[PDB]
Amino acid sequence: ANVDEAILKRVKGWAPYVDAKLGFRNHWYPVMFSKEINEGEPKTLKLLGENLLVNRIDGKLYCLKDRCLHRGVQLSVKVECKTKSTITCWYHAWTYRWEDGVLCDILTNPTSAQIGRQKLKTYPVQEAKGCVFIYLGDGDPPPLARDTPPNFLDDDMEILGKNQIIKSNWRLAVENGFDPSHIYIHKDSILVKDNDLALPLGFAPGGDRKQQTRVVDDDVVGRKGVYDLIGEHGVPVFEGTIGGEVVREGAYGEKIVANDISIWLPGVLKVNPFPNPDMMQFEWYVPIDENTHYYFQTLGKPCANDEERKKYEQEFESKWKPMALEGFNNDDIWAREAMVDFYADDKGWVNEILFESDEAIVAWRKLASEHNQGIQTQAHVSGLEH
Amino acid sequence: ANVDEAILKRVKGWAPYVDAKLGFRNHWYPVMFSKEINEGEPKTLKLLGENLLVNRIDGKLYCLKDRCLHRGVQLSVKVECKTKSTITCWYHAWTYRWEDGVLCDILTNPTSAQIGRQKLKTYPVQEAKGCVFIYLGDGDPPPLARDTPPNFLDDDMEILGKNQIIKSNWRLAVENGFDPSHIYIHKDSILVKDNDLALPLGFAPGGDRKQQTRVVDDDVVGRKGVYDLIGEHGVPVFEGTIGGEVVREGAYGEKIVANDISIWLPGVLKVNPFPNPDMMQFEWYVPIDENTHYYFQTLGKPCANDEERKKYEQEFESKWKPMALEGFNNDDIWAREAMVDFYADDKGWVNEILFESDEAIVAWRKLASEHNQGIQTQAHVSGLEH
Amino acid sequence: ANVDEAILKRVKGWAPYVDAKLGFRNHWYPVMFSKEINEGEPKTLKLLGENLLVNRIDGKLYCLKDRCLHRGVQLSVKVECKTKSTITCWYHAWTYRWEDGVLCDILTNPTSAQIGRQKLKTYPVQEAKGCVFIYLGDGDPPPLARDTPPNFLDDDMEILGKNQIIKSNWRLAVENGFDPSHIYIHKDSILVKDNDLALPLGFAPGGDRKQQTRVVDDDVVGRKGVYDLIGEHGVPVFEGTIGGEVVREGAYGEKIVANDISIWLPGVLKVNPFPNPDMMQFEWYVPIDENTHYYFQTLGKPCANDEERKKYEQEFESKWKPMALEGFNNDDIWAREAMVDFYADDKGWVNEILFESDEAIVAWRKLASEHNQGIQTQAHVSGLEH
Ligand SMILES: Oc1ccccc1-c1cccc(O)c1O
Ligand SMILES: Oc1ccccc1-c1cccc(O)c1O
Ligand SMILES: Oc1ccccc1-c1cccc(O)c1O
Ligand code: FES
Ligand code: FES
Ligand code: FES
Ligand SMILES: [Fe+2]
Ligand SMILES: [Fe+2]
Ligand SMILES: [Fe+2]
Repeated sequence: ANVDEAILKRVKGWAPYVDAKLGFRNHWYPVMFSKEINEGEPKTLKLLGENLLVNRIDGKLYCLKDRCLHRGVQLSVKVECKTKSTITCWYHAWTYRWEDGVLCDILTNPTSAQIGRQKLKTYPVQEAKGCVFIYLGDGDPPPLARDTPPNFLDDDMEILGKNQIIKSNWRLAVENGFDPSHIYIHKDSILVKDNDLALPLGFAPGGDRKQQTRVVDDDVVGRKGVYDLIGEHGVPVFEGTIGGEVVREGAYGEKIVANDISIWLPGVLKVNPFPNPDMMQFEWYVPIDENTHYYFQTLGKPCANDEERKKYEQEFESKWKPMALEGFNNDDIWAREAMVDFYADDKGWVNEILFESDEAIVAWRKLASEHNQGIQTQAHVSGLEH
Repeated sequence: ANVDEAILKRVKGWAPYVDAKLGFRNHWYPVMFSKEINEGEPKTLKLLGENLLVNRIDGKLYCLKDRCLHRGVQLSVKVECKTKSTITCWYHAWTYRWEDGVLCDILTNPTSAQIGRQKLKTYPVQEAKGCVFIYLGDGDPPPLARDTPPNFLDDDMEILGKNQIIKSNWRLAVENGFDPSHIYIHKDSILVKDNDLALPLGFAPGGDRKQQTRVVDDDVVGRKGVYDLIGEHGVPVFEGTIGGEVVREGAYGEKIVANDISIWLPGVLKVNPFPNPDMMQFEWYVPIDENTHYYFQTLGKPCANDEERKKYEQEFESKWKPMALEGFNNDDIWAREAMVDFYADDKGWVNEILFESDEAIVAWRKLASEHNQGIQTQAHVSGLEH
Repeated sequence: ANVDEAILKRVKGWAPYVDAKLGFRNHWYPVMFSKEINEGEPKTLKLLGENLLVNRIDGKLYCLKDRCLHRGVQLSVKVECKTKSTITCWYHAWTYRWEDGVLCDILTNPTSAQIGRQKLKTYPVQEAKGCVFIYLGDGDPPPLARDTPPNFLDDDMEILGKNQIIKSNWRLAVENGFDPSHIYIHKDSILVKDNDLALPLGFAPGGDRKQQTRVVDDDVVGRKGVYDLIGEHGVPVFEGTIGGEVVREGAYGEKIVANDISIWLPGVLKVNPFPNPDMMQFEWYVPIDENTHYYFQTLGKPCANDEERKKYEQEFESKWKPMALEGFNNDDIWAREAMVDFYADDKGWVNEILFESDEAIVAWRKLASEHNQGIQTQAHVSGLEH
C-alpha cells in the first residue's frame, strides 16, 4: 500500500512493518496530557496522518475528524461551538454532534435533505495517568492495557511527562530506543555522572539467537512486545579498543539501571529501572505523518499517598525532567534524525548491514509485522470514495 | 491532460472543468491597472503558467512571452530595450520586435541565418476601464465584451479596483464567490454593521432544480454565465437553529444588496447591487499557475460627469476599498485557502458531499465545461517541440 | 539512467551528455584548496551526489564515504577520530581505517563477526598546485594530467584561486563558459575598463563547421577537449545594430586576451591569456548534485622564484580576485542561474534553438558524450543492493 512492492518482496516477513510508514491502525496512542485540554477549549492535532479535534465536555473527552464532509475544510480554521454538544463548520454551518459525529443541523439550510443522513468520523478517547489516549481505529476499542507496557496502569504508579514533535519516522525512534548497542551515544550524558550510573559502552553477546530476546504473545491482556535479554548470556563492554588499545571506557557508577528493557505495540518502550533505581521510563513514538512523531516521554514512580506524589513532582521538575528526559534523551532525538536520509526512499530497509545486537530490532520487526492490528494507508487519510 | 484520467471518468460532464487546473485558454483576462504601467517601463507577470512581458510604446500596450527562443532564459532578468520597437535578450542579444515578436537582429552575429526566420509568441493586449486585459490565446481575439460581465463596459460606468496574488487555485475562488450559502462567513463583516446591510445566514430553497439558476448561452455578444436565482422561490434564513434553539441571527439592516449574482467565463463574478444600493462589484479570479490566482476586484458606479467621478474616487479610497474590498472580501480569501488541501490531489472533486445550494456551482461547472474556449496544458506552458 | 528515455532518443549522439545530470564518474575533480584542510581536522563535502570525508594524516589526504555501513548515518554528524589511522561512528562505534576503509573494530561488540569483513568506500585524493583533487571513480586512478588543461601542472605555474557553491547544474556552467557569443554579458564589466581590454560584442563566423573548433583526442597524456576557433576565420563584432542603427559598441582597449579558449573533460575551461596578457584562467564546474556545482576558479602565472610568487599573491588579492574572479565572472554566475528553469525538466536540451556560435557547444557535447569515463547514476549514490 505505502512502499514500492519490489522493496516489500526483498524484506519477506517484515514486509508489513516496512509498509507501515504511517503507523498501525486499530491501536491506542497518547497525544497530549489531560491538563493541556480544558473544558470547552477544543484542540487540533494530527495522528496517523489524520487531522483530529478533541474537546472536553462536562469533563469528558470527545474526538472528531477535523474535516468537514461538505467541502473538506478543517473546522479548526475557525471553531464555532454554538451548543455544548455540537460544532458548527465556519463555512456553511454544517453542524455535528461531538458524541457521534452526526450531522444534526445546517444553519444555512434547515431544510437540507443531508440533515441526519451524514456522520463525521469519531474516535474513542480515554484519559489514564493524566495522559490522553486516542483509539485511531474502527469498531469497539480493545481495553487500553493491551496497548500499554506492564505496570503503567497500576493504581500506585504516579506518571509525569513531556511531549514534543520530532522530525523522524516513528520506526526510527522505536528502533533507536530498543537498540542495545546505541547506549554508546549516551556515554557522555550529564545524567551518567551527576546520578552515578553504571553504563557499559556495549555488549559481547552469548547464547543462541532465541536467547537474545523474550517474545511476549502470551500476556493475559493481549499485550505484544519483546524483552531485550542481551545482558543475560552477554558480557557488558566497558573498555573500547582500537587495534587492542583502550581508547574509551564506560561509566563505573554505583546505580544499576535498565535491568529490563521492552518494546510493545503499537510503539512504546519500557526501561526499568530508569533513570533512578526506584523509577521506570515509558516512552511512546506516535506517528503524526511519515516524517514526524510525538516523542511522548513518561516517568513512573510508585507513590502510596499525596505526600510521596508532591515529593515526586518536585524532583521530576527540578532534576529528572532537565537531567534525564532532556539531558539523557536529547541524544536519542538527533540519533533518530541522523537515520532519516538512509530510510527516506525506503531503501535503508534493504541496504542496512546489521550486526549481532540488532537481533533485538529484528525480533521487534517480526513481532510488529505479525501482531499489528492494521496498516494505515493514504486511503484511510484521504477517506472513503463517492 | 492535467488530471489523472481515472478521476476525470468519475466526474463525467464536468470533466473539462476538473481538468482545467491551469485555466481556460482563448479568453481575455485582466492582469493589472493601466496606471501601473508607464511608457517604456516593461513589466513581468505570469498568466495561465506563462511568463509574459508587457510594454507601453507610444501609449499602446504590447505583450511578448518572457522566454528567449535561444536558451530559454527570461529576457526580464535584465531588460535591454535599445530601440523603441525592440527588446534585446541580455544573454546573446537576440532582438525581437514588440509588435509581432519577430527576431529582427542578433547583435552578437548580424549574419546569423536565424535572423527574420524566428518569432517569439505575442498576445493581444487591450485597455478598458483603466484595466489591462491580455488575450491568452491563439488566433484573432474575440471582442472583449464576450469575456466581461454585463454593464462592465457601459460608457458611464466608472471602474476603480484592487489586485493581489492569492494562494489558491482559481476554481476555488470562483466557486466560493458564486456559493449562495457561503454568505454565512460574512455574518460578522464590519461592512454589514457600518453600512446597515440586510444579510441572511443562508437560504431554504424552493422550486425545482432548473429554477435555482438562469444559464445564459443566448447573450448577443457571446457571453456565457449563470445567474444565482436561489432567492426567487427560496426563503432567506435569518435564524440559525441547533436542536430548534436560535444560536445565531442574520443582519436586519435597511440596505438591500446582491439582488442579482452571476458568474461568467472565463471566471468573473458580478454582484449587483454591492457593496451599496447604487454600485456593482465585478471581480475576476485569474489563473497564474495551479496554486495561485490574481484576485482582481473592481467596483463600478455610473458617473455622468467629472464631478461624480471625483466624488466616487474619494469614497472608494476612504470607505469602499477598506470596508468592502478588504473588510468584506478578506474572509473570502481565507475561505478559498481553506479548501486547498482537499482539492490539491484532485480528489476533492469526487469526495466532496454537496447540498442543495451547491446547484449554483454544479450549473457553473457544466457551463464552464461546455462553453470554455480551450484547456491550458503544461505543453502550452513549456512550448511546441523541436 | 537519469533522464526520460523519450528525451534521450530525441538527442541521438549527445544522449550520454544529456543523461549525465550528476556528472561523469572515473574522473578527478578539485573540491577545495590544500590550505583549507589541516592535520587531523576532517572535512565533509558532497561530490557527484556522494557525501565524503577528507582527512589529513601525517600531511597526507585520505577520503572515505561519509556513510556508515551499519544504519546509513553520516559519521560527520559527530566525528570521533580516536586513533590517527581510524574513525569511529558516533552511533555504535563501528571503526574504519582511513587508508583502506576496512572495518577494523567495533567498540560496542569487539567479538562481532562483521569485524574485518566489511569495507567503507574510499576514493584517491591528490594535492597539486595547492588544490585538492578527488578521483570520484573505481579502480586505479589515471594520472591527474589527463583531467587537467594544458600547462596547469607546469612547475613554474603559480596557481591562486577561489571556490564557492553555485545553484545550477554543472553543464549550464560549462556551456556558458565555452559559449563564444556569451561575451555580450561581459560588455559592462569593471575589468573591461579598469584593465583596458579589447572585447568584442560577438563574432560573424566564417569557414566551414569543422573550422569553428579543434577537437583534441590526440593529446599524449589522454586529455580530451575542444578549442574555440571562431576568431580564426571569423570577424569580431564591435558594433551592434538594430535595423542598421548602431545601439551598442564593444570595448576598444589595448590588452589582447583570450587568444585560446578550450574546454576539457571532466569540465574545466582554460582561457589564455586572461585576465591579463601575462596570465591564464583555469576554472572547473564540479557536480555536487543535479542542482549545484563548485565554481572552482584558478589564475595561473609563471613565477621563476619566491619574489615573483610574493608579487603575484599580492596583486591576486588586491586586484585580480575582486576585479576579475568576482567583477568579471559574477555575470557568469547569474547567466547560469537564468538557464536553470528551461533545463530543469530535461526539455531544454530538445527545445533550445541554437545558432552558429553554438557549434562550439555542440562540439563539446559530442566530445563529452564520446570520451567520458562513465555516467554517475542514483544507484552509485544510494549504493550496491543487499
Ligand atoms: O534504552 C536504554 C538502554 C540503556 C540505558 C538507558 C536506556 C534508555 C532509557 C530511556 C530512553 C532511551 O532512549 C534509552 O536509550
Ligand atoms: O456573493 C455574495 C452574496 C451575498 C452578499 C455579498 C456577496 C459578495 C459580493 C462580492 C464578492 C463576494 O465574495 C461576495 O461573497
Ligand atoms: O570565455 C571568455 C571569452 C572571452 C573573454 C573572456 C572570457 C572568460 C574568461 C574566464 C571565464 C569566463 O566565463 C569567461 O567568459
Ligand atoms: S465546508 Fe463545512 S459546511 Fe461547507
Ligand atoms: S538566451 Fe537569449 S540570446 Fe541567447
Ligand atoms: S550507524 Fe554507524 S555504527 Fe551503527
Ligand atoms: Fe537512548
Ligand atoms: Fe463572499
Ligand atoms: Fe563569461
